[PDB]
Amino acid sequence: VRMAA
Amino acid sequence: AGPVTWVMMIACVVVFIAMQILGDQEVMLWLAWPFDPTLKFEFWRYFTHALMHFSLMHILFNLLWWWYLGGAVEKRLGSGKLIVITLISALLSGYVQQKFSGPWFGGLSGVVFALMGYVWLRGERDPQSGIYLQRGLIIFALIWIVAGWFDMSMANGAHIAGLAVGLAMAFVDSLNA
Repeated sequence: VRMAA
Repeated sequence: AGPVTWVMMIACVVVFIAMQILGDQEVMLWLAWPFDPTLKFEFWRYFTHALMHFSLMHILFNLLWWWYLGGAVEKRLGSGKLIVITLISALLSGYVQQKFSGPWFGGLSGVVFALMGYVWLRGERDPQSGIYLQRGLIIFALIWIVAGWFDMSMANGAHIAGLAVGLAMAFVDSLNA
């Protein structure tokens, strides 16, 4: 999963 | 102070608490961008992705930026302005992140990137609004985007789509001014 950050 | 600034910091903390009790995945199943067209009518998901954080440094880093910049917009341009920036940027940065890398992303830095974009441009084209972004921060912002291109594991489409949204709105608002 990708963090907005 | 700022009612729309604090309500969002409390939402993000409430949801972070739940992710610690139930686990990340359990919250993700319910709050993430729809992963299946059949779920497209679960409207909350288009916004709720923005409340989810994955570490303590993730939430703290984000809430700090949200407080500094969000509080400034609310203070000078009102609660309604910060609501509209938040809703439009969260929806569109979500939409672009989902296309780039699918629906498993979360965090507030899509809204944050739109705030960085709005506060900077608005401060250059309408200085009288009483908000601005310092040069030292427009450099940290730009290093932050490009350090995501070359990798951590950031939502790069969220970052670029947010930035774009906030420039656009600040431009439109610096005509009507």
